[PDB]
Amino acid sequence: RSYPAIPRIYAETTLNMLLKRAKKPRVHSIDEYLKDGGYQALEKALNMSPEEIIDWVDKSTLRGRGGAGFPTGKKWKFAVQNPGPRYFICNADESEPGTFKDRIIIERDPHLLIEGIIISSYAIGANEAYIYIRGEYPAGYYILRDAIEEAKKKGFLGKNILGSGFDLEIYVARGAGAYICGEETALIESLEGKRGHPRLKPPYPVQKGLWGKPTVVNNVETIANVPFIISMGWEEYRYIGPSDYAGPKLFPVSGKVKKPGVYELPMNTTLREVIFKYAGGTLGNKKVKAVFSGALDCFSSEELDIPMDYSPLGFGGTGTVIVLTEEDDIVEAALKIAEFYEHETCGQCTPCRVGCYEQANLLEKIYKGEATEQDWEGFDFVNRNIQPTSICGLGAVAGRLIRQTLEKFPEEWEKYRK
Amino acid sequence: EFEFPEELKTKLQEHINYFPKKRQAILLCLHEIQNYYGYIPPESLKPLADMLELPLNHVEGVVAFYDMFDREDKAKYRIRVCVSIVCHLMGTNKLLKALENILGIKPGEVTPDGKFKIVPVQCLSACSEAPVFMVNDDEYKFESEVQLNEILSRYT
Ligand SMILES: NC(=O)C1=CN([C@@H]2O[C@H](COP(=O)(O)OP(=O)(O)OC[C@H]3O[C@@H](n4cnc5c(N)ncnc54)[C@H](O)[C@@H]3O)[C@@H](O)[C@H]2O)C=CC1
Ligand SMILES: Cc1cc2nc3c(=O)[nH]c(=O)nc-3n(C[C@H](O)[C@H](O)[C@H](O)COP(=O)(O)O)c2cc1C
Ligand code: SF4
Ligand code: FES
Ligand code: NA
Ligand code: NA
Repeated sequence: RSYPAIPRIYAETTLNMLLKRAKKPRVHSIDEYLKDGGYQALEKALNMSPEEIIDWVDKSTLRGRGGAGFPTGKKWKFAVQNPGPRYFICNADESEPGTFKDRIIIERDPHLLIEGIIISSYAIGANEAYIYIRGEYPAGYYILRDAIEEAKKKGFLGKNILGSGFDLEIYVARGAGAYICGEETALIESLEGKRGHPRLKPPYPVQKGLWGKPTVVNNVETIANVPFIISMGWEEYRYIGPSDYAGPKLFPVSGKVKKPGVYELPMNTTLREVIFKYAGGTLGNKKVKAVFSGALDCFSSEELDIPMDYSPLGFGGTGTVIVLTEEDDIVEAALKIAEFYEHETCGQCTPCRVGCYEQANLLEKIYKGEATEQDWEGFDFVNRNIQPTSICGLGAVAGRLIRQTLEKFPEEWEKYRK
Repeated sequence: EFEFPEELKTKLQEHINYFPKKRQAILLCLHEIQNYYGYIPPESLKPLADMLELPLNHVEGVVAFYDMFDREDKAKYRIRVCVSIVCHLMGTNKLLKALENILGIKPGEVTPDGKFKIVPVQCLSACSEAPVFMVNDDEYKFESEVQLNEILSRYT
């Protein structure tokens, strides 16, 4: 059938793994996927024990591509020490500013994700899996529903998959406008038919998740790695990039670059190489002022030689690279980040509820030159005090990027204070 | 007594039968109701609650929480305009100016015929193609007023 219109995001790969098909901006259906040896990794996996698959994913060094970089095998190991039934959830809520890596897998190579979900579900003994896709990805939703029906038709889903005795159904749930529903516990609340309110952790989902049962939540990009780990073996997968942070990674690059789009690169690539070697440098060859790692971190032009890995001194996060050049106003940019957190706090925690609101409200007065001395001191205090009592990552980081701009661009902030 | 037209009720029942538990279908049902009516009619929520076997206050709270649902304004076509960091940097204001020149409306307003509503939204995750907008389920990069006019002419 025909799907809703999708912008043709540029995609480029040095590894030809996650973007082998998804580098071409169109739906790749099951026949094209099968021609490339698709679903042969699933056949291999179903002839391995669940425990063996967990061991391979562990030894691969695969880390959570959702942005936190939690070791995937170790997450699965926590889940399977708890009695069943267990649930597998694919997180397709992708809503971080500048982050469009997951959608190109979903919309162009949905069978890569589906194969990954089936192998992961078998690995943790889940007979029910969910894809939670944000409401603003309607094309992704229809493409996944159609792809799941293709997989059923070819016997990759349903009861007794390929005589293995393993049963799996994959349900596709849609979001309805909330960034917070990507937080794994808020996602689970939404799947249960409720408001997306994060739960106090611990427990983690692997202990108590969907209907209080052991639940693994993994990001689209994380799951898309699983067929490669099985197909190549964990040893060969570890040859890709540095041996401590191995495998392909997708880098969504936007803002003031000549070639904005998604780059599949190894994680030993530097931020400078992403911008200048791959994304074609800056618009008008203007100097880089800052890189926003989505709404999480602000890196200065002095921090471009860092690796794009999950190391303490690495870029980390989603791999999201928003480039600002010498003429972009950092305070204007900080206001947009404040406006984002204002719009998305669920309001359960008092300092998050009031802090996200006041940070945006006061920074708007500062930007428009209407801020009193008390508004200035108020903004500083509020920015430092969103995190206290917070029960999820939103309250923990709502002031983080803005604080980094106050520390790294004091000259620009001072201009506004006058 | 408010009643769902049979063609809508059939779709809602399909959503409710899809998941292992009825209450999991709540967001797919509300998407379906908004698609049918051009908004969520307040009167629709009691019968939906009955079909989901949930309290009415549960359903009302869900409609209030999720930003895509609109109980205020009927609109045939929702023009979702990204107002987040990357689209702002790359020309959200040029897109909004072009929309005002063509349709005569600003963010939050509906055209007098009820055809178009401009809905300001957070990052639509198509940031490389900034500035981004949707027309219902269709998503586009804004290039210019002449290009936007051609796109909007396809929605009748
Ligand atoms: N991709 C996107 O669009 C978005 C991505 N994010 C990312 O979300 C990240 C924060 O996510 P969180 O889930 O709060 O991070 P986290 O570090 O608290 O947890 C990461 C994962 O590891 C698991 N985990 C952590 N400690 C564990 C333990 N002791 N036992 C078992 N499992 C454990 C969690 O359950 C979760 O699945 C940020 O780094 C940000 O980059 C945020 C918003 C949107
Ligand atoms: C406010 C908030 C929003 C999040 N949104 C997403 C999202 O859209 N997609 C995602 O995969 N993870 C998101 N996460 C991270 C998840 O909670 C979780 O860490 C991740 O889905 C686990 O998968 P991974 O280990 O494969 O990265 C979000 C976290 C927070 C705090
Ligand atoms: S920290 Fe903020 S977003 Fe997270 S649960 Fe608390 S109020 Fe909600
Ligand atoms: S900032 Fe507009 S689509 Fe991401
Ligand atoms: Na095809
Ligand atoms: Na796409």
